[PDB]
Amino acid sequence: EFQRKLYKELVKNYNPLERPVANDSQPLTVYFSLSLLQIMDVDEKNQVLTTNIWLQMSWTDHYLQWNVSEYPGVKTVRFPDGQIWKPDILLYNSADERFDATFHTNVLVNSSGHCQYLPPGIFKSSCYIDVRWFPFDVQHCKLKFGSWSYGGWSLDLQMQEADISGYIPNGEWDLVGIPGKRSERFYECCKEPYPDVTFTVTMRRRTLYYGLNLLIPCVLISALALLVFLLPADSGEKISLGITVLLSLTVFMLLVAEIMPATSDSVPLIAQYFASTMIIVGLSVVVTVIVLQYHHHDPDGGKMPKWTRVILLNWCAWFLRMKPDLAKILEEVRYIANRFRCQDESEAVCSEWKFAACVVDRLCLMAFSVFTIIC
Amino acid sequence: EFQRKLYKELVKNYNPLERPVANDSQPLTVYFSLSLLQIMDVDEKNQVLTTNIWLQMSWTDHYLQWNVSEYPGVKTVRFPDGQIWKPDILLYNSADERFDATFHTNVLVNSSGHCQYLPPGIFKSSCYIDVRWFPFDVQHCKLKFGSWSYGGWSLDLQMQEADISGYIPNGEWDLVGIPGKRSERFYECCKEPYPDVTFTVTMRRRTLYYGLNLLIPCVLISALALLVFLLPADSGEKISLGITVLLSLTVFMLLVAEIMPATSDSVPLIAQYFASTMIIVGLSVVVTVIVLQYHHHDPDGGKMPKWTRVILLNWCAWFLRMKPDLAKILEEVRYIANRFRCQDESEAVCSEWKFAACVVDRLCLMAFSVFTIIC
Amino acid sequence: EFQRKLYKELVKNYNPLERPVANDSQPLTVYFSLSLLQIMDVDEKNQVLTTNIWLQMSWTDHYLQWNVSEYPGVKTVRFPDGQIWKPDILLYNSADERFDATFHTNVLVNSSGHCQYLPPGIFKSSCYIDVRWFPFDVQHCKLKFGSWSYGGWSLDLQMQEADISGYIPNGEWDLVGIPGKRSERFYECCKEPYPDVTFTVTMRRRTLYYGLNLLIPCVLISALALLVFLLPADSGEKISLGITVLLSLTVFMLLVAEIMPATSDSVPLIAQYFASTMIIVGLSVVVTVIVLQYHHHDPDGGKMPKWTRVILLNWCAWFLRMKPDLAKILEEVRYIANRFRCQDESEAVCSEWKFAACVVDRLCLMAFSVFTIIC
Amino acid sequence: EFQRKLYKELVKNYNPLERPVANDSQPLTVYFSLSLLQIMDVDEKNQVLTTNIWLQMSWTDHYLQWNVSEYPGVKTVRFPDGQIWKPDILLYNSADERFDATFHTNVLVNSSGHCQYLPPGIFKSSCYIDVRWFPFDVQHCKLKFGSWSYGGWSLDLQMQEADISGYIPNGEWDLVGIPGKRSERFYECCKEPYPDVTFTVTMRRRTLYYGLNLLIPCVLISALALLVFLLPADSGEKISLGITVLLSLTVFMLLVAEIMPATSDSVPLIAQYFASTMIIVGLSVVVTVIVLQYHHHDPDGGKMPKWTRVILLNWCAWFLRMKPDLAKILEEVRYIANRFRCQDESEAVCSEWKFAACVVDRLCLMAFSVFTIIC
Amino acid sequence: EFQRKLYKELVKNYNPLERPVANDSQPLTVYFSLSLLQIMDVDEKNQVLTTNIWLQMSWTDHYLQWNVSEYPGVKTVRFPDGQIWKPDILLYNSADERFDATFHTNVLVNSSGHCQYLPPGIFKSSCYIDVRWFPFDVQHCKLKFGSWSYGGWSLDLQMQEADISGYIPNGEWDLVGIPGKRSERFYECCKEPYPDVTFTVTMRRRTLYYGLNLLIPCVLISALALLVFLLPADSGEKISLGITVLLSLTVFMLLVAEIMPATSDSVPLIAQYFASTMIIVGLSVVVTVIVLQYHHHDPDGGKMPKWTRVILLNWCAWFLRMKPDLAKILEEVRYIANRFRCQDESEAVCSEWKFAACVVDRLCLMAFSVFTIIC
Ligand SMILES: CCCCCCCC/C=C\CCCCCCCC(=O)O[C@@H](COC(=O)CCCCCCCCCCCCCCC)COP(=O)([O-])OCC[N+](C)(C)C
Ligand SMILES: CCCCCCCC/C=C\CCCCCCCC(=O)O[C@@H](COC(=O)CCCCCCCCCCCCCCC)COP(=O)([O-])OCC[N+](C)(C)C
Ligand SMILES: CCCCCCCC/C=C\CCCCCCCC(=O)O[C@@H](COC(=O)CCCCCCCCCCCCCCC)COP(=O)([O-])OCC[N+](C)(C)C
Ligand SMILES: Clc1ccc([C@H]2C[C@@H]3CC[C@H]2N3)cn1
Repeated sequence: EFQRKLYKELVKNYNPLERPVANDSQPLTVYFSLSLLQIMDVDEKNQVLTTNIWLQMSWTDHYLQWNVSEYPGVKTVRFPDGQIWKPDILLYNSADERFDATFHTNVLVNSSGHCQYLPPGIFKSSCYIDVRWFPFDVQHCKLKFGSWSYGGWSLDLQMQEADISGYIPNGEWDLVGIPGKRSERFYECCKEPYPDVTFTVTMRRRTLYYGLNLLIPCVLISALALLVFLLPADSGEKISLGITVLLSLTVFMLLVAEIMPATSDSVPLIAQYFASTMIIVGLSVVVTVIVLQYHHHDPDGGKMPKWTRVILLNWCAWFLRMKPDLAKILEEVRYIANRFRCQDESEAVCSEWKFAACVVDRLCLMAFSVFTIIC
Repeated sequence: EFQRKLYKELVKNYNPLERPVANDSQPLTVYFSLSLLQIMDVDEKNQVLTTNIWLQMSWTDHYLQWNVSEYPGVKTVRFPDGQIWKPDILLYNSADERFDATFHTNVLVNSSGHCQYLPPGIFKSSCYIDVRWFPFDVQHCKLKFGSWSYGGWSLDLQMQEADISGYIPNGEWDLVGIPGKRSERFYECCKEPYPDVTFTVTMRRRTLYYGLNLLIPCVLISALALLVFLLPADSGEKISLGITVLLSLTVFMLLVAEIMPATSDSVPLIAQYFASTMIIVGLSVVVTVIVLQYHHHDPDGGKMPKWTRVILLNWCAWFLRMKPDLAKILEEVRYIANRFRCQDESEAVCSEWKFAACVVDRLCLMAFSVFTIIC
Repeated sequence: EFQRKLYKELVKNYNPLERPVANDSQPLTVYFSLSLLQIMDVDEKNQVLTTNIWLQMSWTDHYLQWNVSEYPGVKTVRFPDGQIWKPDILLYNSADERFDATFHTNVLVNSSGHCQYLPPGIFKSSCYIDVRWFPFDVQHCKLKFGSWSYGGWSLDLQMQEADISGYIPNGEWDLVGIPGKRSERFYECCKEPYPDVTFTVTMRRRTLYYGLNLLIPCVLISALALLVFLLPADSGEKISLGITVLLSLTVFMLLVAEIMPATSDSVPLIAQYFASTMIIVGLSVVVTVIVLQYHHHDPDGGKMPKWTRVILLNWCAWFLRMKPDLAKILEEVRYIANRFRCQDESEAVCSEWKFAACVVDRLCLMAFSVFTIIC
Repeated sequence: EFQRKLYKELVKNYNPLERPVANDSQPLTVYFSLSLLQIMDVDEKNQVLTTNIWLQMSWTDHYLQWNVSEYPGVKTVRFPDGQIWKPDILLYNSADERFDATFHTNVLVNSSGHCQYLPPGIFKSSCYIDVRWFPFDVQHCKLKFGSWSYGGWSLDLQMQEADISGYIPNGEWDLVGIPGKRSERFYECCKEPYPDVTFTVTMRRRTLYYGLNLLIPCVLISALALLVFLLPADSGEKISLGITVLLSLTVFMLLVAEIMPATSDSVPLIAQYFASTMIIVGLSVVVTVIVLQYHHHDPDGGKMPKWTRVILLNWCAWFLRMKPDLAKILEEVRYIANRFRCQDESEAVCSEWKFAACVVDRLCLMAFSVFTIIC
Repeated sequence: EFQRKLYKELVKNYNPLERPVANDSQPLTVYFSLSLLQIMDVDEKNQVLTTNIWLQMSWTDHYLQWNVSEYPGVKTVRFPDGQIWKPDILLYNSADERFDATFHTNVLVNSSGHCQYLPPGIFKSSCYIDVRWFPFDVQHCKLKFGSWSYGGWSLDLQMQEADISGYIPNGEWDLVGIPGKRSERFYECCKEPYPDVTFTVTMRRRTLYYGLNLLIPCVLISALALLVFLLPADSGEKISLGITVLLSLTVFMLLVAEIMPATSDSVPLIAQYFASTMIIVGLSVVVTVIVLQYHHHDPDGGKMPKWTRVILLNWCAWFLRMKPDLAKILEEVRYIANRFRCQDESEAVCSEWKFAACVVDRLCLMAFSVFTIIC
């Protein structure tokens, strides 16, 4: 009875076009805040933050006022989109194909004219995502809100601290905080300044999954590439091991090409580890080729340079703690004996080249080890 | 004739803004339930439950009442969106880009004013999906509904048991149950409390497909990695087998990277099996390198430590139940004979190193076997 | 002139809320059919059938009647959405995020009041897709239509045979038929029953592409895995061949993981062939390891069990149709001669182990062959 | 002043429901054409053509006429959706989830009543895409337009040649032409016939990218598979080369599985080349196994069939232009000498088997070469 | 008070259909510019530029004028969509499924009637993307705006320089500039010309990420393929190395198939490097097969052509700075001695073929090196 009467009286001559101030020369104060409910998604490749947010807007409407003695029990009223003046506050840096993602709900007005408006929405905002320090990276995503067509002379936007009481923690992003800052800006469009409120959502990535999926595979690849230096050359498998470890690395590069977020803005420090490991694997293949040249050296070819015969077989080697008819028959047997004694000599020469390969092989083992550590 | 007359009389002075109570100071009771029809999708990566649901809302409208003797045959009427007051009940934890997924249908009103409203819809809700015990995991997805702008003083939400009579079983998720609980909450926005009804959909994953696609490949990989310990060293293929099994493991890691749902919140126990198998494969490659060092040992290098000559060739070995001119011609032949007798000695020394490799090879076979069992 | 006059007269006092019957106590008959134009997509993973359909609804409207002598030439009229009463017939088992996919068109009404309404639309419906017999699988997808808010007492839904004259054959699904069945159901919501019409679209998959992309690769993999039993052991490549065939199998498992539709409801019989082939490949690798143990057996180790010396070298082998100073010099030469005669003996022992490997190798060839056939 | 007056006079009693003809018994002529601006996408897998098109509709409206002496300067007027009668022309074979993709713009009307209406839109149409001759394939995609609810007695659709002056060439599809044909069809719905205009867009694929990404890899794979026949058997790598070439082929099959469009309707002739190359690779692996059996033949096993000793070592070989105490000491030395003379004989027998392998190896080289050519 | 009065007076007799000019014969000038805020995405495969833009339109409305002495404090007013005449300026080359992506906001009008309208929007435009010089490629994407239904006689479009003060730099595309050009075009539709304003957005790709992900892998592949020429032939692994490097190349071709943008219009010069590297790898495999034929040559087969014995062993080799009873016993020993002396001769012949392989091996090393440089 009284709710009906009030609803009929309130709209008499009301104009949703009119900014509802008593004095036209004065600006209308609008308090703007928001409630952060959940960080739905952080799109690194598209540079888009998705959030579930309840916007909070409050203003006084001069015309929507009533004495609650003449309408007993009617302490508030509600108006849908289009029947009440509302601030046209938009998210400036929206990434939504519709640009305005707010779901339009009721404005709640009490008897002194105070208008409350809390539209929810899944908001997409354009956020510059810096993955230089990925996975230990902190992102500052700005949410810039402001009246689109009401400037500072007409709509005095004011900020209130963002609400996080209802926040639901994300399983990948730790909410550091959501500070806000009201600014008064000028635009080439207009001589009048347009205030805005910007909420910076500071997020801290929880790195566990990434440290478990991206870093241990590099240690296992590097380790399996460094086992080539322990594999004997007689096996005939050093190249198989090293080249197959590199093929596995390439497959893991496909995986990394998917798991790791790339935005092309910088060079994630983490990727200097992927590079260190690809270079250690390729250089262990190059050094396995050098060791194989040493091991398979031709005994009838060149002679081992005295230079290397002392650099490796002596110095490095020590540092590694490594160590008539009767006469006709005589000529026939002597040939055989000397043939034997000559292949034996060639086998000894071969044994030094085979030994040098072992020494070079272990030196590379230790050298490659320390290099991994520092990197 | 009477349907027309009733439809004309009912809207006379009706106001869809008015909460349709007789006494304004009193709250309006709204019974809220839902019918679960189908669980369409459980998005683990986006943390979104998709369901086909029929919402059920019922209230009494004081103005929509008629005597069915003055309108014979007209026992009910129907009103579309915008011509009747309706509760503004939303899904709070919506993940829909539109936020309100309900398809708006007719409100059915009978002659005493009872309003029934069963809007259908494909509802997306944000659900925390815990895959710690995947594939034997149970998910509790909350559906929180409540009036957006009507608080507890105006709209007394009441719950009724959810309907599952029409449910269609999912081929991947067993519906344990959908209990509900009405709560009365406070929000920083407002001093008035806002009741809500929350339906918790408890689902139990049917693990067959996952146990068939993800677990047997790990047993086949582990088994093929443990066949390296039975492959003879003379073959010259132990490294080829082990390293290729690891390459196949990496490809299977791509597959697992797709089939398995990862949400980065925890560490699926199942993944401790993927880790156990990758470690068994890498350690069988390391132990194959050690066996190859033993087998390919240089007979003219070091001597087999008595320590190991007893630890392996004796103890482990037993535990495994393993086992003038004429004189010038004489000198020539003696050299040849002694050369033979010296290579033979070196061949025997080599045979112990080749034997030790076999013993170490089988010990690793049994050791690796028991390790798999416990893990 | 007459079209204008008729359009003005027809809407005078018309109410799109009124079910357009003359007697209010009687139900309104609505004939419902559809024209199937094209089966756009069969989503096995999401369990969604997409179709292009023209719905067909016909009823009589008591008020939309005119004498075509007073409006010469005006034999029909057309009304858009919102200006005429229309049945609210929805697809119950919709999978569309909007839930109602019908494109709203004109209702065509002739002079006796007969209303025709053929809205087109791209309809998504939830269909249980059973791939047990994939690719020779037949799917029965239900399309359940019914009035949402008009029960059997108000709207007497009646069915007419579906139209397929305009159907455009799909390149992957053969339309067996689209039978319909009108049912009268009860729901927990309501004591009144709600009739519905359900069209079951029966589809038969055209299996060519699948038989060409999924089955021949398994025959080629199995064949290349069985060529290991013909490869000699001296080559030193049996393991390379078998393990690389298994790696190729894993890559083909990625392909199958994409081409093959999996819905987790059952276990496609076809997949018992994928399992048979993976098991034949892994068991040919295990049997190649056994053959290699036989071939590389140590002549100074154990002795070939008489048991196997008769089981293989005799029985299986036959079944396969397989087959002073002078004296000092004497001692020196005798040693050499006996050394030769002793390695020769050891070479013969080795030749039986090498022979046994060949016999086991071919037995496995034939055994593995018959196993493939039956599977 | 005059524009305002005309706009007020024109809508007086206007009815957007009225087909705007002077005589009601007569049909209204509507000229229909379109401007093709760009072929946006040809979806082979979903069988959907996407185009940017400007529809062109023209008709005369009897009521929208004015004398341009009483409204000086006002030579045309414009009306938005809903304030003027418009033809309800739809794309019958739409693949758009909304079914009507036209963006609704102004109708331009001049002083004699001629209505022009050029709505733009991104149109999705269902097109049967035949990839039998891919990449040299020509597609005929139909665009069927017609009035949905106005039959031939009410709306006389007429065609005009499609406009391509503004067309922007596609980088993948050459526009052969867009002929049109007006048809008068009957439907089971209705006894009245419904005319339609169908524009067939004929496209010719520009095959460069496909010939560069899909065909050369098959020539390189086939060539690398045929280098196995030139690799010596002593290398011990023929199987490694052939089986790894097949593994690379499988990876390339993944690539082809993505680049190549498959619609399951036919069997792209191009794919007979993919099959020819997979079969040449598998058969070169089979023939490498046969060559290896020849090369590794056991000298103490069977004897080379005279049959093959003449077929290969002679005929094919020629066609390829290929080619007391003292006595005790005597017995000891004679044994050694005869042992030598016996292994030598066995080495010669081995050399024929090794020679035969070379002859078979080259015959397969030439045979496989000619086979590639014809295929 | 005055805002209300003005809003009531301004709409009295206003007609949003009327182009708001004082003289009807004259055209209305509309200034059109835009503010570029962010280049959201450059879709090379779909040929679509996505941008966040604020359109800027300004015109004078003759009717929306008031004296600001009779409405003190009211210096501007605002009108939403549908209550004021607005230019119907569309993006001609839109790629949006809705075709008009502009979010409709208020028109701001001051007291002399000047209308300002700055609708924001996420605009999709069809842009021809030329990747011939990728990654050092510059794209010119046109944005063609114009009145759809107002020709040059009614709406005199005029251009103003685009605004970039608010631009936010993209992490992948450097904004060179956004020049504009107003054109007056004719269309087959209409005899009247339709002016348009086209803004060409010139972008310069920042190539770092691409040079790091696509080019270094080709240098590492080419280098690992050229290490086969340093690997000794005795290792028995040249083919394993080369063929596995090619397999890794194929995997990298999958990666390139994803990272690299292909539009099929041209042939990216960069891809001539991918071709150079695939050809160097395949030709090093072919030359490794030739070297293996040389190394494994049969000493009892043909003789080394004098031609090659001088071309390689001399010329190239030098350029590379590379280098009774008693008598019966005599016959027995002589045989053995001569057998030895004959295998030795055959070993020397083999050593020249093994030497020639080394010379050919290094020549190919240097030849392949210079070829890489030039390419
Ligand atoms: C730490 C190593 C370098 C690392 C950095 C990479 C640098 C380049 C890589 C490897 C370089 C390795 C050194 C060269 C090989 C040694 C050959 C030699 O000693 O003599 C040979 C010279 O043969 C040549 O011409 C060698 C120089 C050509 C190298 C070209 C690089 C190709 C690999 C690219 C791979 C890039 C790496 C991939 C990265 C992921 C022959 O001579 P000799 O017969 O031995 O001499 C005795 C003869 N005498 C008795 C008659 C006197
Ligand atoms: C052109 C070839 C066929 C091509 C078409 C494919 C057909 C099938 C493929 C290959 C067949 C190749 C011919 C058989 C091998 C020769 C063996 C032989 O000669 O004798 C052996 C017989 O051993 C057998 O039992 C051979 C028959 C079994 C073949 C089963 C096919 C498995 C491979 C599936 C791969 C499928 C292909 C993959 C396609 C991508 C043993 O006898 P022997 O000791 O040599 O004889 C002398 C002994 N004597 C002195 C006591 C008398
Ligand atoms: C620079 C090389 C070419 C490069 C371009 C590619 C061209 C083609 C590739 C390679 C060609 C390499 C040359 C041929 C091999 C040498 C054989 C030879 O000398 O004699 C053999 C002839 O055997 C033949 O029939 C050889 C010709 C067939 C080649 C077919 C190409 C297959 C590979 C496709 C791969 C494509 C490449 C892949 C590209 C990524 C046998 O004769 P001989 O016993 O040695 O002679 C002495 C006997 N005598 C004593 C009785 C007199
Ligand atoms: Cl007002 C109203 C809405 C929906 C219904 C339900 C009864 C049948 C089954 C679902 C729906 N149609 C009943 N009444």
